[PDB]
Amino acid sequence: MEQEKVQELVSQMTLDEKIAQCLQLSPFLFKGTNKNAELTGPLLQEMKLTDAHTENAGSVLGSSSALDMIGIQEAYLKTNRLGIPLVFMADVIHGYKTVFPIPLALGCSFDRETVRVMAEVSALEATADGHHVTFSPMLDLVRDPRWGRVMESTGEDPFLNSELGKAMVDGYQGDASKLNENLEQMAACVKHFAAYGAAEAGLEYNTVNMSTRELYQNYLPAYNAAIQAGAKLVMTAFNVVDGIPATMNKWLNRDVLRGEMEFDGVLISDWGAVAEVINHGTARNPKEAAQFSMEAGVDLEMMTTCYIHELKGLIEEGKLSENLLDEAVLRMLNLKNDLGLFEDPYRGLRTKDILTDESRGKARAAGVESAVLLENKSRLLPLAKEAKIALVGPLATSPDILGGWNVYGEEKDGINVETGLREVFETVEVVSTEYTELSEEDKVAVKAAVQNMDVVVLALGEKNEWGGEAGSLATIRLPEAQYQLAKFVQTLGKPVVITLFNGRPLEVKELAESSDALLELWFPGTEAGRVTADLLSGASNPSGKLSMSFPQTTGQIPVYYNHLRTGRPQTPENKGERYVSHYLDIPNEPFYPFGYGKSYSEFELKTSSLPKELNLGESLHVEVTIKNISDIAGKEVIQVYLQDVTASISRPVKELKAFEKVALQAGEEKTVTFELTSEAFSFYNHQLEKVQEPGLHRVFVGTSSEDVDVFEVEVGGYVL
Amino acid sequence: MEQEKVQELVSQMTLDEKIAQCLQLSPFLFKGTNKNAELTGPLLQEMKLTDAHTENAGSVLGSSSALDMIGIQEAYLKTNRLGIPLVFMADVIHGYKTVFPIPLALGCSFDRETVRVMAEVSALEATADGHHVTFSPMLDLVRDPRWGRVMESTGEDPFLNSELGKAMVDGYQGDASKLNENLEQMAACVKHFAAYGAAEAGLEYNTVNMSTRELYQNYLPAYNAAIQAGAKLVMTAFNVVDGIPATMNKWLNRDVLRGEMEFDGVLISDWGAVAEVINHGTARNPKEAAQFSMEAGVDLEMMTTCYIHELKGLIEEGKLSENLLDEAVLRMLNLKNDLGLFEDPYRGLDRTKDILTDESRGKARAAGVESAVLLENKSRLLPLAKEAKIALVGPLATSPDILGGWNVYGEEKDGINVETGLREVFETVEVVSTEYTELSEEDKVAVKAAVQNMDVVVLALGEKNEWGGEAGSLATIRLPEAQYQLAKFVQTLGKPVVITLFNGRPLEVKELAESSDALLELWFPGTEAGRVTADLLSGASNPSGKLSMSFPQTTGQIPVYYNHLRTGRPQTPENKGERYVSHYLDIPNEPFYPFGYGKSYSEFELKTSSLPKELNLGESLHVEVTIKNISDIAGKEVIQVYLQDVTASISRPVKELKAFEKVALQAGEEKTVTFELTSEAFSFYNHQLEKVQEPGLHRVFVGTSSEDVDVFEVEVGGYVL
Ligand SMILES: OC[C@H]1O[C@@H](O)[C@H](O)[C@@H](O)[C@@H]1O
Ligand SMILES: OC[C@H]1O[C@@H](O)[C@H](O)[C@@H](O)[C@@H]1O
Ligand SMILES: OC[C@H]1O[C@@H](O)[C@H](O)[C@@H](O)[C@@H]1O
Ligand SMILES: [Mg+2]
Ligand SMILES: [Mg+2]
Repeated sequence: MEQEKVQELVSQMTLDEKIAQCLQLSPFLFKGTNKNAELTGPLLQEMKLTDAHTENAGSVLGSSSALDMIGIQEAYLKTNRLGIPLVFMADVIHGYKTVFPIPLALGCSFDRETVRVMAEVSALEATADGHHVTFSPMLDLVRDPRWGRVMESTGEDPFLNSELGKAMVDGYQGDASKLNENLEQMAACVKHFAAYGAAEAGLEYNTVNMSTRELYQNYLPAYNAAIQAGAKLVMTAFNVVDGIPATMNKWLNRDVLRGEMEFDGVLISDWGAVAEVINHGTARNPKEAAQFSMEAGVDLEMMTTCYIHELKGLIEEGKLSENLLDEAVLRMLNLKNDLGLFEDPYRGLRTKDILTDESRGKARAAGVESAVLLENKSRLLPLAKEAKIALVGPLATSPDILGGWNVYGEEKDGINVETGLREVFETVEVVSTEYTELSEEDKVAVKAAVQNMDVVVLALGEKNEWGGEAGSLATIRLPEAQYQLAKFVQTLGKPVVITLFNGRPLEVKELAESSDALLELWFPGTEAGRVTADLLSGASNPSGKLSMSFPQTTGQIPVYYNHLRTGRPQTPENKGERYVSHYLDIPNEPFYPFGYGKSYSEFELKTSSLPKELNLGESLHVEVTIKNISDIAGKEVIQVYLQDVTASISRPVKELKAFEKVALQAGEEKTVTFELTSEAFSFYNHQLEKVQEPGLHRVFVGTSSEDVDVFEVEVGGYVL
Repeated sequence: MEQEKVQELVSQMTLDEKIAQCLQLSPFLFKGTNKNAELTGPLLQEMKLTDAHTENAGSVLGSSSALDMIGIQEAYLKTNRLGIPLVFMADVIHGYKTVFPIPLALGCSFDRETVRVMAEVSALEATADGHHVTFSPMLDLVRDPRWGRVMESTGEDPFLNSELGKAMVDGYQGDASKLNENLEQMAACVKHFAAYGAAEAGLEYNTVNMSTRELYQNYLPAYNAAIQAGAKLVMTAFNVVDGIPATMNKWLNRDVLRGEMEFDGVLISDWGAVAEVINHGTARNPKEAAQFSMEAGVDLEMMTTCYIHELKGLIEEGKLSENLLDEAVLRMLNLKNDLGLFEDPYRGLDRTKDILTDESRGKARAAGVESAVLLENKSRLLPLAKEAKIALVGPLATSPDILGGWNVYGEEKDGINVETGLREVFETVEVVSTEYTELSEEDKVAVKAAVQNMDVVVLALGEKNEWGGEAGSLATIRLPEAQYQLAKFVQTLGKPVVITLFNGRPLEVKELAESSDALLELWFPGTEAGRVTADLLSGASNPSGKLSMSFPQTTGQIPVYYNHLRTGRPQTPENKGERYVSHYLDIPNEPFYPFGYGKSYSEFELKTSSLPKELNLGESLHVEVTIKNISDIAGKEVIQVYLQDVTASISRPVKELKAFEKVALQAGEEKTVTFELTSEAFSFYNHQLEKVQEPGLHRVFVGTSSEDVDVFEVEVGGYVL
């Protein structure tokens, strides 16, 4: 419908209707719900909610199905005074029913299109089940793998996360101006604003602190790219940002989000994050929490009642302008409009779209794009279809391969490693073991299965509940039984491939040392076993690269490729000296660096002549010719980094600024060109200006952060 | 001499002498030294230095003795156009020749007098050997025990570090206006400005980053307290502060240090820190390093030559005002003047008499017994009867490496090891010494034999000092693994076990506490370690130290500290076991041992007098504490008072230490102490960098650690005093 009819709706709304429009609730607090009606009475009492509240609530979160939504919406509209329909939101994080690889794994794809297709298939399926908005992408920069939520990020690089973030928004929303028409597309909600992934010591919900310059330089960019790409909503974060809970942080949400980033959509609190400003000790009670959160431009409170119980009194007492509320309601109604709910409150409600063969194939291709081959000694992999396999370990038969933040996908639809492998390989013998134990009986069985076979596939992993939200690990290791199992299997004299399943970087040196190959599958989602089989057999050729550094040990954290030089860099020419930046007990380098990944193919790259000089404001075009010098078809991820050698601020040794995954047949050669605009050469200075300084830059072209050729360019002269 | 002549001296110096005055060199680069003269020619040449340079250099660091100094100063004065003497600086960090406990152990003393005595003794001995300045106190807040340099700090509390830092300055300098009169006193140099201990991942020299509010709230106070207490010098830090190396950080050094902190003394670069801004990538060459460093107000370049090879060109070309140079030189000459070096360039110099005396040694012992921390003592194993038969086993049994890191002048041959220490007090001791990093089958047979005979094991475990200090970073804060196996083995021998731990950082000690009956943390006590150990074990001294740094559950809990924020989902005893709260799946949130924790052989009872329920803004809270030793044994308790601001415009720490006093109490004896928490103690830096006091609720915690406390509420409001 048209904007004046919206604007009118705000004017026609009572104060209480407006307040309640600023409330989001779980599906089973509404009448009409097809599930959990036995939780409804106790919780409605606990939250002190009325029919008046629930009949005028803005939004539902976490409906279980199309029937739940239809049911809640049909009933809500029966008794809603103005017929303002409900907006329905869900966690569609890396798939709805067809589960794709976890987002950290998607990061390792280095493949924008894989990311977009994931998001599109997710939207197609979720819209089919009645949801209007997904709480995705998660755009928190992560340098600390203790934190469970690293599984949700695409890793430690702001540029990669910004690029994959846009791919996700594009995937979920298509053309955002047509969301009222493209009812297979849905609204994306960027989270968590801001800097949540810098949680101190990897401890969930823990303190975050960085200078404002680092916030802008490294922590803000991906949120901003997703916003500029059209993301419809933003969610606040649980953490303090410079002492102040993001949720009630006026500078962050008014000056930065709405001011500088020009975001004019709905800001939704994370779960109870409004009431929780009370725990953080920046509000004395719900009245202050509501006041401060509303001043900050938080439009929709998720599952708490500070607003519904306090906004009226604050407005009536003059402590809070009713203009702020009206602005909030307006943003709510606009989102409903943009979604086309005023014409179809059921947004086209499609079962035939859910869990298709086509989608499953796509999730599988996503899996094979995302896995990272870390070791492959003496060409153990790929295996011949007739290698006799002993498949052992806790991930041999576990159905837990879909990953964390899988709210809707079902393990019964998933394909386990045993099933995947039996499809491909004639002889497979399987000994399954527990996640956290290694019994004598186990060892006897393993020995018996390995004696018979020619290769061990040693499938190790985390349970997914050891990560995700409030899944913090102080020590980033598998249970010790898994390392002992790898130590044991290794003594059996047969070649060993470790298929690792997990949601975070782990200490994997003892795994790499005890095996001939190491394949990092993360959690591939619904087609895990097949993803695994194809890669093992060579039907697919591994092509993923690490989007997050694998530390030598827990105590190296944080370690990350784009680091400062320090005043005493360890060089190769001073290594061994005492007074340089180093540790007594481990290398400075991570066990595996950012951008690292092996292939069954072999490539060579060639960078065309670059200019020696460039003007300020001018783009650097980088041309790369790549050839597959092997007999095997494969993909390579070309990466381009830049360093600013000297600057008014100490600048990272390398920053990723472009990348492209290139598919190549045997013998085949392609050419790609990259534009590094002058923005790539820019940075925030001590005064928070985005600036470009004349001076020397190094450009690195290669296939990891360490496998690169270096070139120099002098920037100066005039500005374009 | 008169300010007026100092002034004149500046007008009378050439440009080249003015520049050289801002250079600091090792002794063996000067004519007249009596050690290492064979390094002089190669190094003078590598640094491109000339007679003109060295003959006019401002300063020496690291002279080896009184004779070194006298030789060098004699030669320099003979050839120096205007007779401007050298100022001689050294690292006198926790003692000169009488080695005292490492500063982290001194922090555990929670004892201001102990710290001042340490410094006074240090100053006595060092002035005796010709040194004018000490590069001490080290006032870097630490939360990361991976970092080697935690040994040099007094811990994770800004208030403790501020208090003790003042005590150090007082001890070294006494009356800072009389340093030209009191020649057994010396100039202190606060370091490292600023925030160097926050190095990322405990990696040496590594990136530091925090919001400016946190800089002010937690990282700056101790530097400021020492400066306000009259520290004569300040040294820059190696790290970036908000992206910019501290040494060329104009805001940090001109605006904060000289502006807000009113510091008008000599600002000395850390070692090579001026040239190293080039490595940090904020200066293209020595010319830029020198310019940016002089703009930032660095007066004295330690052992690099940017200023020396570049200041002239910068000044000549108009890139840099000569007035800055004049200002730097004036501060250099003022310091020399304050040290009385224009009247007496040899600063009172035969004083061997004063070095390593018996009285000083007792002082260091007392410091050691003040600083050790008793962590476990199950069923009163300690103190031991003098007739107890002791199996003394481990790498610290006989190691002479007990003086600690940052001991540049102390000699292990004067130190007392644990064996010698114990043989003085206990009649029966059998000793099985083992290596730091190994445990052989042969060792185990030998340990088994010694333990079967004796009544108790004194299992002495520890770090080499080289595993800490500068560029001694450990990713994993653990002893070598052989030592944990030795503890584990020894526990199976059926006899009671005390572990005497010697180290320079918090370590993972849960396996040590679990494998023994008592655990005594000695850190590195210094020259008298053996005796410090014996007196505490035997009960001639009663342990009384408290932890000034949290001991983590495991390496990956780092950073963990008592003065932490609540978060939005604090783990409470009511929500325990719930999934969605701030917690780890694999460890507790609490450190294994918390700040302010320490056991005693005595036992104490505290009661806080009634506190007002309400307070005006600007008003002090007087806190009166009656403490009673209720046991038969004489001892000290450390009373501790913390404050929390329950609600504020910034999320505030759940607790902050605001006062403390160590109280000596004879058996049965009772005392009353009172503390004033001024309104500054209720104040904090707000998002706009204002120090503010906000009306509202506080909690006051009175007790004997950060966790053993009674809690009281006070409402602040109304009007302002
Ligand atoms: O599921 C609702 C929301 O729950 C919160 O606890 C998480 O922080 C969000 O990422 C999530 O979207
Ligand atoms: O030195 C760089 C600095 O610039 C100053 O102008 C600001 O106050 C600081 O907060 C920032 O860290
Ligand atoms: O000895 C001169 C100086 O050496 C530097 O490496 C240290 O950082 C200082 O703390 C010390 O004072
Ligand atoms: Mg530059
Ligand atoms: Mg308050």
